[PDB]
Amino acid sequence: TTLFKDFTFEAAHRLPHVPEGHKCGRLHGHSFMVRLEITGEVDPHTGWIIDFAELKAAFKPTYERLDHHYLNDIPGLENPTSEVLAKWIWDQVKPVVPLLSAVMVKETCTAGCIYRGE
Amino acid sequence: STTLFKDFTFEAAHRLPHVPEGHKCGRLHGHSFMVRLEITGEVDPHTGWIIDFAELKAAFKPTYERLDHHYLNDIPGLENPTSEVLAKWIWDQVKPVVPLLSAVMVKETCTAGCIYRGE
Amino acid sequence: STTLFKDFTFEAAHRLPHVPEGHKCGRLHGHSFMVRLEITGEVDPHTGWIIDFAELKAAFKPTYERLDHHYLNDIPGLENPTSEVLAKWIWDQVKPVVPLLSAVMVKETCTAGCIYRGE
Amino acid sequence: MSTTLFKDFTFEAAHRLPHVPEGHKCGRLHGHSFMVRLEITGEVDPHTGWIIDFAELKAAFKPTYERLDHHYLNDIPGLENPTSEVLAKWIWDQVKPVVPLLSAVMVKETCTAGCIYRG
Amino acid sequence: STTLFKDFTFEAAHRLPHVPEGHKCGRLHGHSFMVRLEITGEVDPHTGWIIDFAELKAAFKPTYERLDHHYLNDIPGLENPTSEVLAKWIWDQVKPVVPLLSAVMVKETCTAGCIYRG
Amino acid sequence: TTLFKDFTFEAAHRLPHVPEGHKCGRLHGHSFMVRLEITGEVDPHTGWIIDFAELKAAFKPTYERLDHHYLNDIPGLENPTSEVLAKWIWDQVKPVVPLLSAVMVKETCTAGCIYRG
Ligand SMILES: [Zn+2]
Ligand SMILES: [Zn+2]
Ligand SMILES: [Zn+2]
Ligand SMILES: [Zn+2]
Ligand SMILES: [Zn+2]
Ligand SMILES: [Zn+2]
Repeated sequence: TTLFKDFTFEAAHRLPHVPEGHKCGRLHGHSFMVRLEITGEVDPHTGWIIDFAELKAAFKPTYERLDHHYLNDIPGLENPTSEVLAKWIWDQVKPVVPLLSAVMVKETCTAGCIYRGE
Repeated sequence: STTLFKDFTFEAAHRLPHVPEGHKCGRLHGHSFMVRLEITGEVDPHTGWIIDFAELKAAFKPTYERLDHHYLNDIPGLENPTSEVLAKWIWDQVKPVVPLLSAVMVKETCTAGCIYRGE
Repeated sequence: STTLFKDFTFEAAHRLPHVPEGHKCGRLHGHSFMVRLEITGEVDPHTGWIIDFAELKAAFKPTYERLDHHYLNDIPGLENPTSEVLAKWIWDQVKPVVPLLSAVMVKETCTAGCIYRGE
Repeated sequence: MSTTLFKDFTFEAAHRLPHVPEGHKCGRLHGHSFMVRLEITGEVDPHTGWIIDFAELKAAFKPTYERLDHHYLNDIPGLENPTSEVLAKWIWDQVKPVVPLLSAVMVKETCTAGCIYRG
Repeated sequence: STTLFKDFTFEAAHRLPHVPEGHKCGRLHGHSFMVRLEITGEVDPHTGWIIDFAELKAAFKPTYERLDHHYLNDIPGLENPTSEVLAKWIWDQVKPVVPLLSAVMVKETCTAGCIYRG
Repeated sequence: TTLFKDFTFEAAHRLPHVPEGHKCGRLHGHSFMVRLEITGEVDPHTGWIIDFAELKAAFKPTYERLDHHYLNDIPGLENPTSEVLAKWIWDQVKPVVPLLSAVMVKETCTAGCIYRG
């Protein structure tokens, strides 16, 4: 059994290692989506792995740093690609949500990335 | 491998009986639930599919109609109708009539869900 | 003219008391209700908006909390909690605090809803 | 008239709001996947069966689209206060001269928040 | 006023016969069409609605079944099956059976549609 | 680490081997969605597995054959089910994008197929 919860955040970023003309090298932004996936045993009394409210509360500090912010200013996100961001979120969240099994980030509606700790 | 999926939505009430005193989910409420039935297997050389979606619909229909426009807590097995219990419950009803079923996902909201895989 | 809109979703149970005896909507059930609040007015040349989304949210919050994770039929005025009655009821609750309110949309499902404009 | 055609475009951009109080999160540098709906109202041509060709709407909007997409809005003349409202009006002022039948511009900063400008 | 609406999707093929040679829309293709029917009228104080969605569905069903899993150009009146032509045709089929019909919207794609008010 | 990109195309098709009168046997169409998934090592400098634009560029010829077309006329798609289409897309794209790890095709909003080689 796997549980997941989606969050949207509104942020700016730019990619520093792309060619001079490359549109993503310009200052821009996205309505980012991030899905946190957790895997574990469901408790027979509560009937869940954990409460969505506790997941929200555990993610909030990391969420607050991402939302309505410029990502490049955050340590670790100097090259804030989808891939880099997905792993960065794992690194922030995994220590406080041990059951975390994947982080998906969507940069746009049609484009995204899934990281699992590999 | 090849996997096929079909999504269904149903409109239902429920309440969580085993949450702390104030918890909002402990009150009588409801959701537009989404369920995805995932099936895995060999695709037939002639039909070009694993199963006919109409077979899947027909097999799921009795379970679907018990869930849709209903109060889930009245259904035996769903006395604690969390997304996790519900996904397993749907698996337990559907697996016997859809042997190739490989997962059941339920979403209570647009942003929150559960996947169950028979383990 | 310029119109601003903001969507909220709430998770609630309801049942319709005045449908024929077998009607599925007469059963206790629920929805992920979406409400859109429309605001029509002059754009302030300093702020560059008609109203801050954050202020609209703050103004709506009390009404939102009465609806979300609740059973609608127990709320005074929502004894017949159709989309149309709900849209008017929301208007009546919100208009005093949001005088520029120009419409309330309520969607019960992804494919079904109504719009009230104050008449 | 009777018939209104519309076409949606999405662009990825940064902005910040200069005239919000110090704390306000929209005053910080951020961004959105902006959506813009262009609405055209006019007589449907008996021969083509349309009001306008979407290809011509694309080409007429392209120069304005390219200025918005993957850009920082505040650097664009006229968008020093790049609210939804200001943006929708600004788009209207750029596009209306090249698309005379333009009847409305909608911009959504998020999937739940936007506005409509009608001239 | 109060306006009610209901959305349906149908899966159909079409092609546009009066576009220049080579135009992609002149080729045989298809869409997941979406049609919204809007109804405007007084809310009945007993039912608390303008009409039952079931009455609307049943009124539209015959037209829906002509459109769904069909090739539109073979339908009389849809020889030039643009969004605009299709919306008006639907209106012309449905208005006699749904007198309170106030608008028909058709979307060919997620990003493109039209609204007809006869 | 897995990267994905979605594309939509507007196409007609019909299923030739379904029973008499079956709706899917009639000429019809869909707004098809296709998701290309690629799995691989992220480069330490670029910070990606590949540029979305190279993937877009690699799929374009195949995309061009699918979009605003009748699928049955394309060799390999004479029985254009979701399952057949997903495998066909994989066979076109895999040789050009060797890190490709899955292809999902959604025929409708609520129905689709995932193929993994
Ligand atoms: Zn970007
Ligand atoms: Zn619930
Ligand atoms: Zn209901
Ligand atoms: Zn903003
Ligand atoms: Zn078309
Ligand atoms: Zn089909």
